Amino acid sequence: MGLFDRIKRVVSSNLNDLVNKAEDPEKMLEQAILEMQEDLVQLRQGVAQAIAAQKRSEKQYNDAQNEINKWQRNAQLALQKGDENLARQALERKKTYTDTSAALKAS
Amino acid sequence: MGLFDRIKRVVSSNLNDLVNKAEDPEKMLEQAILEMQEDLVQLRQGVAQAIAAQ
Amino acid sequence: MGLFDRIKRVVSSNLNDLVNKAEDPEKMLEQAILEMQEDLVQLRQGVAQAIAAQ
Amino acid sequence: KRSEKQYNDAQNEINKWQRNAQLALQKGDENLARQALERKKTYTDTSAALKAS
Amino acid sequence: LDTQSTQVETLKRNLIQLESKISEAKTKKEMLKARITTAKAQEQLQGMVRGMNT
Amino acid sequence: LDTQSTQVETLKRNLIQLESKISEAKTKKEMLKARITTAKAQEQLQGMVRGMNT
Amino acid sequence: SSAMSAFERMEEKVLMQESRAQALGELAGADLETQFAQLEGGSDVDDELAALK
Amino acid sequence: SSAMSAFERMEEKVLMQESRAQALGELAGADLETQFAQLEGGSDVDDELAALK
Repeated sequence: MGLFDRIKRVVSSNLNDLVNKAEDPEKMLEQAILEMQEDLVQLRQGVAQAIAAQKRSEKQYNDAQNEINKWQRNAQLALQKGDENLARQALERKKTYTDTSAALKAS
Repeated sequence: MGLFDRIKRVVSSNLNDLVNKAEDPEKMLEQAILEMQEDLVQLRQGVAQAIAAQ
Repeated sequence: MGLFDRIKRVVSSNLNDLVNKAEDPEKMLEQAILEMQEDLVQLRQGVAQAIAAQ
Repeated sequence: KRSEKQYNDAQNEINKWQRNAQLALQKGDENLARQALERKKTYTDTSAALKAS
Repeated sequence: LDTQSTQVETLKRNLIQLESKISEAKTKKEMLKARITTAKAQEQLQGMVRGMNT
Repeated sequence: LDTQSTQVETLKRNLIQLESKISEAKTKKEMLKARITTAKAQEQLQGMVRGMNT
Repeated sequence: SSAMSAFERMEEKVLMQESRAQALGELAGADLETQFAQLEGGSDVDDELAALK
Repeated sequence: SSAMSAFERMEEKVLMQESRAQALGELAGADLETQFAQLEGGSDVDDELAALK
């Protein structure tokens, strides 16, 4: 009801003014800084988390990229006994890990 | 409610200033050192534990 | 119903996070060791039983 | 005049550590002298910071 | 046995590919979750344009 | 008896390997628990960059 | 497995925790050149290593 | 037969169970060369056997 609307707006217009009465300009500004700083802390925490996630996902790519050569080393150590199936499977796994490394490097 | 938000911020802005009033620059700095040292003790305890585990 | 599926997934995504909240890294690792050791005991009991049967 | 104490210690130590490294390598050990160099670099950075202060 | 060898190798390729997919998907999950965490507070904190409160 | 001898030796190898695994895993558990204990206090104590409180 | 899914979870938790711990400093820093000097001592340490060695 | 059809069934069940148990590791593995080294010790064990023998 319009009656209820207008009576409610009438009751708000007194609390609003008591609140404006107990306002102090200097002292009040302090919160406008404290809360800004706190939520800034939260935001930079999120920034740090993103940084850390990237620096962690770099781990698998580093493993795979050094492995792109460790697998050649394994294939060499295998063929040094004269076996070609082991070196060939090492090549296949190296190709798999190289594709993984390429995807992870793009990421 | 916006009313409640603003009334609460109004009540905080007085406790905050009483706290800033009972602040003493020299004397206050002491805790900033004591607690740093205590948590430093904790950190070095952890360092020692890692050393010992190895 | 898709409605029921999505409402259920919504309710799980809060219990899951409360559980992740009451997680403590050090203290938690203890069970990962205790239960491993207990089932290791069971496995070696079976090994002993095979030995004894032979 | 008190904070000058640590800087004096570290600056004389920037050479006492070379002395220790020499006394160590005089037996033919290089790890001890190398760790002496590392600690000397640490104490030299400390000395530089303290001298700026 | 040769036929089953072909089958198991084509089943080995299957699983490798799908494990790679789920792993990369989890990587994207983490990066996007970080994205969300940035945004959530970000929208409470932005430039102080004089013509809005927000 | 020879067949069971093969079985018990292949069961001896099993258990040795799995005991080695659980033992190395416990070693990693301890080292990582030390890691955690370092980190926990470490993040309350870091450089005093003038542009943050944290 | 139960005891094996608990282990891997806390392991990844450890990894992320250490990554954050390093990130805080990695996020902060006196200056990019100060960050690089912290990473690597510079010509001074190389010269000291060569001379003592 | 009844008692003989129960026996054979559980026997084949045993066989499949052990095959799976070995498959889990056979399915997993640190590296194909690591798998082969696990299968066979390598030149080191042969040399040790020859020397001690």
